[PDB]
Amino acid sequence: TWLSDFPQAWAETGGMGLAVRQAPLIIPLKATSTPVSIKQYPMSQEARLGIKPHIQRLLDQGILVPCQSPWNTPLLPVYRPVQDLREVNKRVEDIHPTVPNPYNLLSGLPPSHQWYTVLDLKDAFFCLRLHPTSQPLFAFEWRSGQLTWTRLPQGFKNSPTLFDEALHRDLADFRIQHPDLILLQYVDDLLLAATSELDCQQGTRALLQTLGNLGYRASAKKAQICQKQVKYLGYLLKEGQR
Amino acid sequence: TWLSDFPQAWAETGGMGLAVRQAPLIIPLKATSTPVSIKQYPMSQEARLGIKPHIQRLLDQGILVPCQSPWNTPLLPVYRPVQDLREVNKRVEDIHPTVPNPYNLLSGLPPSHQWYTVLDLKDAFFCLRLHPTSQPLFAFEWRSGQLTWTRLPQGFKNSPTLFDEALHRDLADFRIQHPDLILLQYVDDLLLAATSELDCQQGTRALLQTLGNLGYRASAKKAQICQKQVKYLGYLLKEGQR
DNA sequence: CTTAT
DNA sequence: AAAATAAG
DNA sequence: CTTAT
DNA sequence: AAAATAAG
Repeated sequence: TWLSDFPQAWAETGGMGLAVRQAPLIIPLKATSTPVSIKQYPMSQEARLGIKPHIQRLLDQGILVPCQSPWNTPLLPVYRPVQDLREVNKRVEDIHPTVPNPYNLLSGLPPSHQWYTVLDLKDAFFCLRLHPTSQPLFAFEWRSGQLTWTRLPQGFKNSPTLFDEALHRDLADFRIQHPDLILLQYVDDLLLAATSELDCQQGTRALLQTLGNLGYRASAKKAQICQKQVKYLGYLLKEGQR
Repeated sequence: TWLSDFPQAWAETGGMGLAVRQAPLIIPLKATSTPVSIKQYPMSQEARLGIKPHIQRLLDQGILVPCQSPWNTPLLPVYRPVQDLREVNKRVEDIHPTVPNPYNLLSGLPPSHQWYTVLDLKDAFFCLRLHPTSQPLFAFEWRSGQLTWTRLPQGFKNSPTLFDEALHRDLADFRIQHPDLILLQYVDDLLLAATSELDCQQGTRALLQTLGNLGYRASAKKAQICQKQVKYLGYLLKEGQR
């Protein structure tokens, strides 16, 4: 099957990802920023017990590490952990938003290509390492001491754009090696389009091989492979339409 | 004094006015209007006793008369009577508003004329007769039966413009006979301006003589006569300014 | 929990 | 202007 | 009183 | 959206 032929490429089989070609990201602060330390509002035991195994899993994976940081933002109860990074986001320098909106992205899909594969990357932001100089920015309290992220975190205002740009760099060669394929990227949502069933097959094989080699991981459960009809970015792609 | 020389011209001395050159006004209705009869909400005895002598005075003056009309609008308590004519106003055809705003009106006042007389006409709208065909429009209940107005009423949406235009017609000749005077009209508020004190005197004498002959009445108590400084339309007119 | 709309 | 919502 | 803003 | 206001 597709699952057995590409064990590195699927999240179910290849382990947590890590984008090995991408240098750890440095997050520039605005020119006047200083750290902000917001104390953790006490969490109920129910929420803490809900969050705890997620925290432990992330620590086992090296995605969280202990630290001491002059930055601190609160975790809130849902259970799965969500960090209120609004005060960090305010102090981080803005970048240009380069992620295209889905409407315009879909305009680049010609009627000559109607064999589609749709892949979504699992834990996409976590595949991008954070430079140790920027890791203390995202610290939170866990009960005593702080933890922080060694990967690009959820809730950080620039993660979608940074991820989109990093994947574009990692897939630049794939595009050059397959000039007859159409590859649409929307952060962690990918659409490959081909003229024939066969070229979609051989293209999807190359793309999964490439993704897994680069350290990204696609969801086997949700993958729509080599179909004439697929759902992508909330559209149903059926017969040139939408 | 000015009071004794022009007894017909002042409200204090010449009786209620009546514009004898002005034909009784016909009030055209909108093309689709039919009469509206709003019942009188009961008035307290206190309000009725407050209103009663005003009603009796107006009846003595012929400004109110008994009638039976398919139109009826309510009187409200203040005591002095005020009629809610909003439903009548909605059914009466609109006219172009020709009363200038005071700012632009004052632009027509050159610096060569700095001797001023300010007159305000008392009970101005009541000087204009209503044609009997239009009198039933303004009927109200008085406790049993209806009364209505034989003169242009307060609260009617077109009274200011109709009065301004009627007075302009009645003073057209005065303007032609005194081309060196400036006469500003704002409904019932008049300003005469002249170059010298003497010409303001002889002009103010002619204007009062003319007003009284036409059936209008100026307030002697409030009159500012032949002064280099006067209050007009909320401005203080002092030394070319304002 | 707080806080932007 | 403030509670009702959505969101970090 | 009702009702427009 | 509704009470608070001004107005006929």
